[PDB]
Amino acid sequence: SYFPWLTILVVLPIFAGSLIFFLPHKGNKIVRWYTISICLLEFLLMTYAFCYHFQLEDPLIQLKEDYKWIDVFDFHWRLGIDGLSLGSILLTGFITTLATLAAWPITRNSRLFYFLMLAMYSGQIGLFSSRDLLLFFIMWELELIPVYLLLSMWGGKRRLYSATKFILYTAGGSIFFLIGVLGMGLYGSNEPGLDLERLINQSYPATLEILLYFGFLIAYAVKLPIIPLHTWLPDTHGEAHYSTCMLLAGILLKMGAYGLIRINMELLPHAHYLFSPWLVIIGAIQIIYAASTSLGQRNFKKRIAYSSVSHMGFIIIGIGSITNIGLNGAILQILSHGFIGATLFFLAGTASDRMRLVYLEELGGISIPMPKIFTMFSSFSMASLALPGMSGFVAELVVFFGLITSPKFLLMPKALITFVMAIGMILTPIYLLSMLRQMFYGYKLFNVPNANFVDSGPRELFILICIFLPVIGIGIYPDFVLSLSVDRVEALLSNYYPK
Amino acid sequence: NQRDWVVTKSIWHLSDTAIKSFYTFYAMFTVWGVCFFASMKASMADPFYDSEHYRGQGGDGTVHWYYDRQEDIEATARGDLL
Amino acid sequence: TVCEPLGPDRPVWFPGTAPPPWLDGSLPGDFGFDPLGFGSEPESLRWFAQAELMHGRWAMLAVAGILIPEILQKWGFMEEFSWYTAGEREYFADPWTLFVTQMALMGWVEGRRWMDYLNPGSVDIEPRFPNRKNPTPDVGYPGGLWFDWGNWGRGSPEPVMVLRTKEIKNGRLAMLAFVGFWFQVVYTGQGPLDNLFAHLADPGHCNIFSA
Amino acid sequence: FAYPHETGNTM
Amino acid sequence: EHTYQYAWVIPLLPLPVIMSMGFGLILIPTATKNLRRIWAFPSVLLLSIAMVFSVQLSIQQINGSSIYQYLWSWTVNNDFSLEFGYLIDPLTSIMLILITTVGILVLIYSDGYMSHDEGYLRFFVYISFFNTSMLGLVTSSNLIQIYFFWELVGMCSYLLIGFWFTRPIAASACQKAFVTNRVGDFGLLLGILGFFWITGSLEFRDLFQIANNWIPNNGINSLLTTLCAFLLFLGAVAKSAQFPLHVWLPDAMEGPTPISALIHAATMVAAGIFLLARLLPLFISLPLIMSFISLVG
Amino acid sequence: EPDLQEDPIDKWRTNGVSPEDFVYGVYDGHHTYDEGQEKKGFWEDVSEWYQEAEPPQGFQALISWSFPPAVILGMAFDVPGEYLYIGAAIFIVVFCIIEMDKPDKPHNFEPEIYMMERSKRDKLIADYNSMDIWDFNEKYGELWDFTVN
Amino acid sequence: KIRNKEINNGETGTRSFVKNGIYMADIGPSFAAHAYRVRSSAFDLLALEDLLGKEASNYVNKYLRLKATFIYYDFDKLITAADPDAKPPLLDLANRLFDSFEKLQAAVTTKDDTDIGSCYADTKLILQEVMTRM
Ligand code: CLA
Ligand SMILES: CC(/C=C/C=C(C)/C=C/[C@@]12O[C@]1(C)C[C@@H](O)CC2(C)C)=C\C=C\C=C(C)\C=C\C=C(C)\C=C\[C@@]12O[C@]1(C)C[C@@H](O)CC2(C)C
Ligand SMILES: CC1=C[C@H](O)CC(C)(C)[C@H]1/C=C/C(C)=C/C=C/C(C)=C/C=C/C=C(C)/C=C/C=C(C)/C=C/C1=C(C)C[C@H](O)CC1(C)C
Ligand SMILES: CC1=C(/C=C/C(C)=C/C=C\C(C)=C\C=C\C=C(C)\C=C\C=C(C)\C=C\C2=C(C)CCCC2(C)C)C(C)(C)CCC1
Repeated sequence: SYFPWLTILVVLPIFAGSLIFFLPHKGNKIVRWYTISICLLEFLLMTYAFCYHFQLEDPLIQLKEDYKWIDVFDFHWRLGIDGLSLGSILLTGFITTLATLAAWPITRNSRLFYFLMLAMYSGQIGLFSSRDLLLFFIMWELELIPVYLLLSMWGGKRRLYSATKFILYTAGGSIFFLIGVLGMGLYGSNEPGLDLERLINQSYPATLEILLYFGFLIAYAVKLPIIPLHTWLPDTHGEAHYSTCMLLAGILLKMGAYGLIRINMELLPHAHYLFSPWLVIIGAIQIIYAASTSLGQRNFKKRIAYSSVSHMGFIIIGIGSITNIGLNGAILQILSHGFIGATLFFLAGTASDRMRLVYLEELGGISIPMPKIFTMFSSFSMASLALPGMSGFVAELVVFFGLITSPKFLLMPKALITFVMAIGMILTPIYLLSMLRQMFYGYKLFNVPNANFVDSGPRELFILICIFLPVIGIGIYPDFVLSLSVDRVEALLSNYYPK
Repeated sequence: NQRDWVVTKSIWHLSDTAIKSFYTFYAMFTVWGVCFFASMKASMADPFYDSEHYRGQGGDGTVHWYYDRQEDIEATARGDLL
Repeated sequence: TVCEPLGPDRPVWFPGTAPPPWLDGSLPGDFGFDPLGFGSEPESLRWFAQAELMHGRWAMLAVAGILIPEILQKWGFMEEFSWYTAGEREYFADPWTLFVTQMALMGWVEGRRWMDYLNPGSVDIEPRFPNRKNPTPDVGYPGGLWFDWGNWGRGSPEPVMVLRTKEIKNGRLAMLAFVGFWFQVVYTGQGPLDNLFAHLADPGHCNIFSA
Repeated sequence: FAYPHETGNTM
Repeated sequence: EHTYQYAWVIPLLPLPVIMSMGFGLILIPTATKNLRRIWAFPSVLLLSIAMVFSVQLSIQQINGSSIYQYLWSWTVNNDFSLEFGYLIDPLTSIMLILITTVGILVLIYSDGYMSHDEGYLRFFVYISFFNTSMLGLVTSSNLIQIYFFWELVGMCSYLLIGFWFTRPIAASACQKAFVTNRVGDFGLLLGILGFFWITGSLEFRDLFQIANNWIPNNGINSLLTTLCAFLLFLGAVAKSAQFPLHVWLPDAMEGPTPISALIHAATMVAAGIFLLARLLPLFISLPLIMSFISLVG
Repeated sequence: EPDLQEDPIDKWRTNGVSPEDFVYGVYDGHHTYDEGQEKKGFWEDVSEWYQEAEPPQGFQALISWSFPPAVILGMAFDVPGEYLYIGAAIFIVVFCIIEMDKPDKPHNFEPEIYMMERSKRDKLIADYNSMDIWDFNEKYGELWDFTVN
Repeated sequence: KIRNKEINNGETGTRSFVKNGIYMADIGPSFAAHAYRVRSSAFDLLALEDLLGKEASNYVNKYLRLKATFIYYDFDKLITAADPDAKPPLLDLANRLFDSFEKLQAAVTTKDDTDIGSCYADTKLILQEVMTRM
């Protein structure tokens, strides 16, 4: 147990990828295998740590440890896994391994690329496993350069504008986060202060709770797209290589929700309990606004980006409406979206690069040359339609149940908000099938020449199937992601004071 | 059990029970540790990413290489010099 | 119609033996096994072929009617007890009324079929709207969408002789199964599944030689 | 000059 | 008879073929599409068993019995549980016979019909999947678990409407034939959540009792219990073809004829009428809805 | 490079990119009333389709085929987990060092180096695959030096 | 954030297994809409030890709490709405039940095998009687 796992689990990828540099061997071949082996080793170590070294029955922290790092402003190597973290950690390992696999036929650089992939890997796990607030911030901003390089080196026509908007926007958003760090770091620094575990008992005065709450909420709304702060997403998604975009719109977005769950609802209750209803309202109007603007777009990559935007309203409404299941249904939702959005962007980037046409009007009948892409695309479109069976349904269902049985509401908005939320089910197929019909159905020209038109080979097909099967497995019996008993203590603080 | 509800319009009675995977939620994740078998379906041949009808390997390379036009204008200048 | 003459196309039921010359192998299910040479003359041959087909089909139906209800008793909802003792089961009517009705209707049908055998094509049921030409016959395989509505006995799903081979082989096997079930009930006092499970538990001893 | 003859033996 | 604790195999009976073809239809597309007609047999047989397992399940009900139901908890988390399971009441056996008979017949008619076509195996897979979903819907204990199958038969009908997926009309009719019953299931889900909040339960044995007798006085919910039920009625309308939502059936008839005969006697009538007939115990306390139903009819 | 221009702008929601269903130049002649019956069986069709990858060749197949029937049996006659996660561990290493020690093919390298004058053959095949660290042909400085015969 | 109106089930150190934060819809004050939900909830804790009686009883203490909080609250709402005479014995019944629940929860929290069943026998015997005194 004291043999450190999380330290290894964080310093393995970047270290074992630093050997790609100073290795003159080839152009592209050996690096792919040397990276996929490291990724598989890391994932196996992750699942070994989870299986026989975790309990699911105690809401404390597990596998924790700490050291002394800078010691002036108390900032340690404090690190520990917990219930909320575990799901996102496993999902990150899984989807990033599969993204690195999907990045197989890249020979442009193929040495900086896989190393940057491993760096983003290590950074994501570092954030998701953090236990010291300043270290959480460090892991947050560590990934900001690798993603910029992956954008500006590979992907899309207008890569530059997208990349620079994304980097400037995210770096600016993190400023309010650093403001909150400086705010609650100096608040009695003799009491540990920078130990995210020992902050549960902090009793801050009024008019300061609100400022720290907002300093974190602004940064989160920057990372996790909230309506007035979403303009950056369509550009940095419609221009990214599908290999990047898989992990980008499947993990990096969910950090904005994991942080909001971990440092807002757990640390600043009376700063969050007096601000939950507006969060709920914003999420409710987002669910419909994102879809109503998705239907308007004309290049299917941006349409997929907006569909990813829309489902981020269920997470919001689950963070508000303070219940056990409303918070708990949010986690299942971030998992069942990290699957679906990632797979949909992979399919969009794989259909494209075969047709070299981005505007959804000229896409002929692609069903005739390549059937398997059509099948695995319609399947995940159905998944994104919140169709039952697949995991896109039970998440939204539990979100509804959390809102309905919420205690901080009395039947007036508890129904109108449910109504405006259910309009999403009428609205989403209108823009998903409108793409499925223009780009796949109909009989285009006699596209008989089997050139620049080949169905998915073994690698892409296996990736699709191996991401698909978890969706069914979770949607049939969801309780494979309800191994969360921290909410029974996470929603314990809030539940009696005023109002 | 087998409670027997005498409802006011029909002839019901029911029987229910509670079940849940005890801890095999570990064993199913261990079995889904079959992603370590993602190596036989990767060493297989690539469909066309290695085909002769492909050169350029970025995410916009083959699509937006598309500046042999500049080289062609330069070749025009050279032919005019000839 | 495909022939299976001697050679590798003719896997002899008795390896290293030349089959009887008048056993060509046209009839699916043939392996050159007639040491008694009853099929010596062709009229007897076709008569015995018809008898074999009829026995096979009736035996299939009989063994299904034995097997399925007994297992649906053992584990399924309804408990159909000993089939051999179902012959004397008590119903609304007496067994002799059942017997005479069976005999009347089956005499009607089998007599029409008998006349079809004696006079092929002269007794057939195959309507003819204008301009659509009907199929012929091969007695033992009436054809037309009365007994072949799936269009299986003609071509597409399998070359004919192969499917007829499947039928005759399964029919011989079902005949063996019926005589086995009956003989067991003569000796033992249970159903087929009961003997089966008793043999499964104690294969080494629970057999005919158990007593 | 053709005619609407009967359909197959399965419908 | 005790032939109930084994009846749950009815909605799952054809499934062991579907997954054993789709895999072949995805992994090995040029082999399963060469066992073309043979694939008809393992399906038309399996579903057939269901039928003979239903008459014996229905004859019992004719002879006089008591209905059963089985509930299993498929979620035990913090604060609230979720159940699944089925029930066998007269109406269940009625619609069971009515679905399995027309199913086993249209399967053979399809084997006759779609014999020159190309998507033989895919067509059979779609038919069997729609069949095993409908067989599931009709035998279902609590509301949430009938909603789980409602949208499944909706998606099946969608995939079947735009079957040939290449006639530029069959590509414009499937979308409408999906969005209409999508509005329907939207109303269904809103009504389900409304009744859940009002009564606190999900299953019929408790809903019929609570909603009818015990409920507070005009704390405004009276307007809600008048409204919410209208949404369930709207869903049952939209799955069928009544006045406000009927624009999907005439053009939905564009699909192949056997499907046009299975989505006009098997699902069009069942998912529409059956739900209203089962929820009738609720609507007797709402004369307004008793009149509005007759009016829209 | 000519890239002819465009024309009277089309419906924003053009129903299906297709020929309008008037000149749909056969109804039922494009999808249904089409099939016959030719050939080719089942098994000689399956074991002629698993070999359009040469997926493994030799030993690299034995350790890849006998692994699943050893990690499905593992969840029976149970063995501790440590044994089960070093089994999969030593697999992912052995299978890797055999892959990266296979020969190289022209499609593997850079685009600017993929298109030679068909001297790529004796520049890469039997030239790259016959040395370890020589960098006599280090032409990855692209200005078209080409540094070869 | 919810109070009780008949303080006799709270034993010394008035508290219990209860897990606050569970939504219980309004049913109206009556000795017919509480003696019914109490039944149809006390029916579940019979079906509890059917499958999840053995085999890693780490969810039993996650469902007993739930489906016994319903009983704990509805039984108070009931014992209020009753005539003076039937209140003493109904209260006595209440006392023996909501003590056996605490005993069962405390015993199952220890992750035993036979102690769990031996204790569950008593709450079954008493809880099969609750479905009759209604
Ligand atoms: C398909 C053929 C078949 C099969 C699988 C069985 C199977 C069985 N018989 Mg059986 N039997 C058969 C035919 C068959 N019999 C025939 C034709 C007769 C009439 C002589 C009998 C008479 C008989 C009696 C009297 C008894 C059994 C019993 C049994 C059971 C215990 C085994 C034993 O001691 O008997 C061994 C069976 C024999 C020696 C019969 C020999 C005849 C068969 C055909 C042997 C040939 C093997 C076959 C052709 C090859 C396999 C074909 C296929 C299954 C793969 C067992 C389930 C006993 C029982 O009730 O179980 C407790 C018992 O007391 N059998
Ligand atoms: C095995 C058999 C005949 C076998 C003959 C053979 C092998 C002959 C072989 C040979 O000739 C050849 C090939 C070649 C020669 O050189 C060598 C020999 C060896 C001489 C007939 C079985 C024949 C079997 C038959 C006819 C089955 C009849 C079914 C009946 C009676 C139905 C009964 C029931 O309906 C009731 C009565 C009541 C229900 O409750 C129960 C059920 C069972 C449903
Ligand atoms: C002995 C013994 C002993 C121990 O105890 C145990 C054991 C081992 C189990 C046993 C054994 C047994 C056996 C061997 C059996 C066999 C059977 C068979 C073969 C049957 C068949 C059977 C067979 C069968 C039914 C078949 C049937 C068929 C049919 C109806 C068909 C019909 C048809 C036709 C005509 C045509 C149309 O258009 C369609 C169709 C629909 C296609
Ligand atoms: C289901 C069942 C079964 C069976 C059944 C059967 C076996 C039936 C048979 C059979 C039948 C069912 C029969 C019937 C027959 C007959 C008929 C069908 C007849 C007809 C007739 C006619 C048509 C006639 C006509 C005429 C006249 C009258 C006038 C003059 C002239 C002429 C001749 C034309 C089994 C196995 C047992 C068991 C279980 C149940």
